[PDB]
Amino acid sequence: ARRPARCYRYCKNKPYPKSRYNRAVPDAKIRIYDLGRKKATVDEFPLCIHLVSNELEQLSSEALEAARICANKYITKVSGRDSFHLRVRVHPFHVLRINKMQGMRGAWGKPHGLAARVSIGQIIMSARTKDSNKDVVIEGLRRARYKFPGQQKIIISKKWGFTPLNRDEYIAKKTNGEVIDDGAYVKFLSRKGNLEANLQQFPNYQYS
Amino acid sequence: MQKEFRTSAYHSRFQTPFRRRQEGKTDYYQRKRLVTQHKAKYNSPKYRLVVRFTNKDIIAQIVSAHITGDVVFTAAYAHELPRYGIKYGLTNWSAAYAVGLLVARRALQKLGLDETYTGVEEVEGEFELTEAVEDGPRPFKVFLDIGLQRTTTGARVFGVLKGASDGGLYVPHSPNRFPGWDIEAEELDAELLRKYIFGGHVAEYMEELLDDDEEKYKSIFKNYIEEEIESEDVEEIYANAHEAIRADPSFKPTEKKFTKEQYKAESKKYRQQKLTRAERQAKVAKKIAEFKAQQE
Amino acid sequence: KSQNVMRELRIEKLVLNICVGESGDRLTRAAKVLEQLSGQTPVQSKARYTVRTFGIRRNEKIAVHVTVRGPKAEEILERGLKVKEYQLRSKNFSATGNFGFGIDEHIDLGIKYDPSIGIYGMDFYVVMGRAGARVTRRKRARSTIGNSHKTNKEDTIQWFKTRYDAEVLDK
Amino acid sequence: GKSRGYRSGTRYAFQRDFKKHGAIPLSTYLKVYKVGDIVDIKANGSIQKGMPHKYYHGKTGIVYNVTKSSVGVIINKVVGNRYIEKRVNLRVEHVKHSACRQEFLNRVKSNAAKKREAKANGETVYLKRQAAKPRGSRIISTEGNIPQTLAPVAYETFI
Amino acid sequence: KNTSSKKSDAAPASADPAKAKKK
RNA sequence: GGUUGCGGCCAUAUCUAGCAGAAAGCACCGUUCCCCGUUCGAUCAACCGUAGUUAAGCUGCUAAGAGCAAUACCGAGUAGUGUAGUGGGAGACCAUACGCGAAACUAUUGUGCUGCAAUCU
RNA sequence: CCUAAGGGGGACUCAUGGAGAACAGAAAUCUCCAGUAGAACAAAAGGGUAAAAGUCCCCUUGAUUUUGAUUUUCAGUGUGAA
RNA sequence: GAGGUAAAGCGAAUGAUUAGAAGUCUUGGGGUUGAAAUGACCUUAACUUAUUCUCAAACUUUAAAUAUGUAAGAAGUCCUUGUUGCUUAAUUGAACGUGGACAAUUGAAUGAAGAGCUUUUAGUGGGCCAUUUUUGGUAAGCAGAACUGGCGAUGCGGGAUGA
Ligand SMILES: [Mg+2]
Ligand SMILES: [Mg+2]
Ligand SMILES: [Mg+2]
Ligand SMILES: [Mg+2]
Ligand SMILES: [Mg+2]
Ligand SMILES: [Mg+2]
Ligand SMILES: [Mg+2]
Ligand SMILES: [Mg+2]
Ligand SMILES: [Mg+2]
Ligand SMILES: [Mg+2]
Ligand SMILES: [Mg+2]
Ligand SMILES: [Mg+2]
Ligand SMILES: [Mg+2]
Ligand SMILES: [Mg+2]
Ligand SMILES: [Mg+2]
Ligand SMILES: [Mg+2]
Ligand SMILES: [Mg+2]
Ligand SMILES: [Mg+2]
Ligand SMILES: [Mg+2]
Ligand SMILES: [Mg+2]
Ligand SMILES: [Mg+2]
Ligand SMILES: [Mg+2]
Ligand SMILES: [Mg+2]
Ligand SMILES: [Mg+2]
Ligand SMILES: [Mg+2]
Ligand SMILES: [Mg+2]
Ligand SMILES: [Mg+2]
Ligand SMILES: [Mg+2]
Ligand SMILES: [Mg+2]
Ligand SMILES: [Mg+2]
Ligand SMILES: [Mg+2]
Ligand SMILES: [Mg+2]
Ligand SMILES: [Mg+2]
Ligand SMILES: [Mg+2]
Ligand SMILES: [Mg+2]
Ligand SMILES: [Mg+2]
Ligand SMILES: [Mg+2]
Ligand SMILES: [Mg+2]
Ligand SMILES: [Mg+2]
Ligand SMILES: [Mg+2]
Ligand SMILES: [Mg+2]
Ligand SMILES: [Mg+2]
Ligand SMILES: [Mg+2]
Ligand SMILES: [Mg+2]
Ligand SMILES: [Mg+2]
Ligand SMILES: [Mg+2]
Ligand SMILES: [Mg+2]
Ligand SMILES: [Mg+2]
Ligand SMILES: [Mg+2]
Ligand SMILES: [Mg+2]
Ligand SMILES: [Mg+2]
Ligand SMILES: [Mg+2]
Ligand SMILES: [Mg+2]
Ligand SMILES: [Mg+2]
Ligand SMILES: [Mg+2]
Ligand SMILES: [Mg+2]
Ligand SMILES: [Mg+2]
Ligand SMILES: [Mg+2]
Repeated sequence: ARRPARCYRYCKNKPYPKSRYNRAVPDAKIRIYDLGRKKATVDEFPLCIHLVSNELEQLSSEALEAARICANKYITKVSGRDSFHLRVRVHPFHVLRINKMQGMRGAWGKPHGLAARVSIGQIIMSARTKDSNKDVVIEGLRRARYKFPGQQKIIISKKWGFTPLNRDEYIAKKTNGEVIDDGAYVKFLSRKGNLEANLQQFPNYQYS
Repeated sequence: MQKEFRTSAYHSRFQTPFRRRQEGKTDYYQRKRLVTQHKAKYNSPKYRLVVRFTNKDIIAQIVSAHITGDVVFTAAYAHELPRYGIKYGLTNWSAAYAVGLLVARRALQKLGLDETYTGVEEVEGEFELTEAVEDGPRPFKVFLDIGLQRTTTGARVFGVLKGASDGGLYVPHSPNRFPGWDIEAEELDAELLRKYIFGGHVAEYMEELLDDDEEKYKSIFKNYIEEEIESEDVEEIYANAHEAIRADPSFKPTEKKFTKEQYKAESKKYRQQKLTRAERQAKVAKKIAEFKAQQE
Repeated sequence: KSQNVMRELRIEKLVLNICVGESGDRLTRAAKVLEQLSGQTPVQSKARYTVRTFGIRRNEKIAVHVTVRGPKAEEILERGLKVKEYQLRSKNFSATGNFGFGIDEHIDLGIKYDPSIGIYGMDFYVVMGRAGARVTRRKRARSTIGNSHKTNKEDTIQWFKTRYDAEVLDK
Repeated sequence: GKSRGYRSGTRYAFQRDFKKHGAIPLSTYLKVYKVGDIVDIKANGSIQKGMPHKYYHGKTGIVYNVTKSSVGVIINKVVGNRYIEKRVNLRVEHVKHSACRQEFLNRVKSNAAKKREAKANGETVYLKRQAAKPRGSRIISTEGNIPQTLAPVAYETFI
Repeated sequence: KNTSSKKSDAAPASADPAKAKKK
């Protein structure tokens, strides 16, 4: 049925997504991209760890699902199901084609599967958790690394959770009343726009 | 729960129309068709008879268009008519005829085509076009620009049309939009058109209303009452005015009670002037501090 | 000044609709009723599309409606409010300051009954507006109406209650 | 099946500019073109009559004929190993005066003005244009600008 | 007599969206 | 300088919400015999300028306003790319050399200018 | 495929949403507001189009005559089309 | 001047796409079996609002590099006024002109075994390869395109050997 992944490792073709032009495309094997306690607030999980690609490469949806399952199982087994929030950061949108399923005449293939095209330095998986659960979460991703082809690095983020602010700028913006909760994420204060709405949204804003 | 429509992306992608189309004042389709000149006549301009009606005034201008903006050749307003003897009804169909005749005569005076191209000196209401003179310059050709105003048989713009044509200007036109055109029998009843030229409909309304409602006649026709002007002497008011218009069609500007600088200084006293950046920053700071009272 | 003369509410137009579901003689008799009430020739509306459930087809003449303005509109409006015994609901007023109601028999208005004509129900809608709405309806220099000059539900409700000594319910 | 029609591949070339669709500003119809004028060609997609072929979109040429609503422009097109003279009839909506004339015609005037002024002063002036030359010697003051020492920075990850 | 003129352009409609049953 | 008519460029002019507007102008406004057009003098047509009003239009000001426009020890000489090597690497790809060089982001500033004619406290 | 779905002129503004009106409901008709086109333009798609090129109305035959020049494909031949 | 590919974008249009949060009178359902009031409550699911992860050969505001059109003068610029059946309301213009002024820095660089022109005829009309761009295909010493340079048609030194 499915060929070995070595047949589709490299980005040789242009992106071939689902569209009005190809319709009989199967579904990706990965459907869930957020795991663990995804409803946790930003302040609960300060530590972020990324699995980063060191390859310009294609990762199949099957591999994404397998690595996701491996990491989730390990981390919930070792630290509990509520100790982390895992996010898969690459979505397989590129359709691979198969020909045989005569010869080279009329060889345009049929949709066969899905793969995500990743670049060098692109984040594949991100895990926000507490500091004390560092060694656990790292060991979960290192196992997940085995399900992928190519080279990946486990990098501890400088930032607070999934925010774009460093772990010091977040604390500064937190004690200054510039951050409010938004469920699993936060909203930051803007010095542009309607002044009244901005003031209403951030009552604890120590203005200078 | 419906989606809010007026998003920031809606404003970002909005393409504003031409400034004078968004004002709803210029029909640029008709303007393009009127103004554009044959490219092999190069710099010879097309001349427009701009005819505009306000609630109180009739404006008739002869205009040619250029890249830096339109340039007025001559202009006749309805408020110039009191100089010629017409003081009331400055928006009649007949006032429109008088303004058209005045602008035609004034333009011909400016050009020097007075003795040549006198026009229709004996207005009998017959349809007629200004014919060129043999062995001489062609009559000043002008095209009618009625703007956004609807084309109806009997409209006031065609009073200015007929006046300008009778004033010696060559303006190509047809008579099926004049008052008095029988659409069923496609011929012009020139008697009714001549009636309309000399205020006949207004005089007939005066006569018909006077014996049917004296109080309404007293309110509608006040100025006539204090001038003791009846219907029977309406015609002379135009006929003399015609003559006077032909005697001296030159433009006489109103003597100004104040100088340009005095007018500018007087107007400059009102109308608020924009706040400095520091002032509005202080306003913002005050609004932030004054928002502190509703912390609950 | 909120107490300005030109801010006076007054009726813009009254539109009378009879949406008989079919075409032919019945629609003709509804048009006869409308021409009788208003004294003006009404206009027939065609179906925009076909619905089998309602038994109508596209471009089949379904409804008939007429627009009346001036004193006759006022007379017809109070004649119809008499049938409603001067008691509407708060739900009868739109957010744009217009209101409407629907009678069920056209002989209750005070016109002669004919066995050939029969009885038709009728739909009444009144378009409210202050002076200066011509800005939004004229050809040249069309613009919009300022917020204070706009007609809304509360002003129309208060004006109707004041001018007719009627009650506006809300059940 | 191959397709090779008149306006093939002009999906973006013949598009109006973003937020610039609709009516034509009337300076386009007020410009005056004379035989010998240099004009840029840019097809307006909203006027389909007198429209240039996709080859002439973006080309510049000489006016040779003036008609009621159009000008004839001479273009030299490469056909193999030589040029062929092409004569294209274009409505003035697809035409604009070339701005290369106004720079050279001003330099002619400036040279004429400079020549007479040096002639007026009984001196000489050189009118040939020059390419940019290497710069001369110079002295760098260090009051307030004492050199600051930089070093290459170590590698860091910011994710 | 007089009849309403088609201000709209949905010539090949013959039905309309949003008109969904069970709604 | 304001206003009107006609404009050029075609949002620094648009959009939302408030407030203000002397003079003139513009406007709403009053009426239906007449030309004319309507289911409807609402639009369009005509008459009066007479009975009223700046309420609206229009104009100006206000807004850590949206949008738009402009600028830059902003990001960033980053991404990309022309050219080169018997460079590295199993490969994917990467570094270097001589050149060219973004977009987003960030911050700040601005919010119509102007031509012809007429008119005005 | 089309005597209009060609040509001219005029008036109007589409898809859609909200708030309202007897029977009437998710869908009948009427009203106002919003509405940069999110519709429609014979047909496949792309481009183009808003006081229009879209919808409706009025009048029409320029879908006519004589032949040259030019653009595309190009050999700078033909044919088609413009 | 033209361009719409690389890059970039999606809290910008179109299309695809992960996750919560706060709200609404068509909530889509379950329970409280509320005596029944559709009027609350617990819940999931819809939408709306401000956010969030990720994308496009047949998406796009923006937008390169390389490549591309035209110009850089004496056949030029300016002044005056001759011709016409064309054009203008014209004594206005259009085109072609008479007469006059501007002299070698006569209007960028670099090169130029000089530039331009004509006639006639051979062979060929199976191609292939390398770098880079690139399509189908799992790939191919496979098949097919773009630009250039080569082999073919070519010996000589190197790569042992090899178009
Ligand atoms: Mg491929
Ligand atoms: Mg799988
Ligand atoms: Mg690995
Ligand atoms: Mg018109
Ligand atoms: Mg039925
Ligand atoms: Mg095919
Ligand atoms: Mg093809
Ligand atoms: Mg373009
Ligand atoms: Mg055609
Ligand atoms: Mg052509
Ligand atoms: Mg010299
Ligand atoms: Mg249709
Ligand atoms: Mg000033
Ligand atoms: Mg614009
Ligand atoms: Mg006043
Ligand atoms: Mg009226
Ligand atoms: Mg009128
Ligand atoms: Mg006002
Ligand atoms: Mg006011
Ligand atoms: Mg701003
Ligand atoms: Mg802003
Ligand atoms: Mg490179
Ligand atoms: Mg070596
Ligand atoms: Mg470099
Ligand atoms: Mg058509
Ligand atoms: Mg037609
Ligand atoms: Mg037509
Ligand atoms: Mg039209
Ligand atoms: Mg034919
Ligand atoms: Mg062929
Ligand atoms: Mg040929
Ligand atoms: Mg040929
Ligand atoms: Mg041919
Ligand atoms: Mg041919
Ligand atoms: Mg392309
Ligand atoms: Mg790309
Ligand atoms: Mg890309
Ligand atoms: Mg971008
Ligand atoms: Mg339940
Ligand atoms: Mg002369
Ligand atoms: Mg000479
Ligand atoms: Mg140079
Ligand atoms: Mg030869
Ligand atoms: Mg030969
Ligand atoms: Mg040969
Ligand atoms: Mg041969
Ligand atoms: Mg041979
Ligand atoms: Mg072979
Ligand atoms: Mg052979
Ligand atoms: Mg290489
Ligand atoms: Mg190389
Ligand atoms: Mg090959
Ligand atoms: Mg080679
Ligand atoms: Mg051989
Ligand atoms: Mg060799
Ligand atoms: Mg050797
Ligand atoms: Mg060798
Ligand atoms: Mg070897």
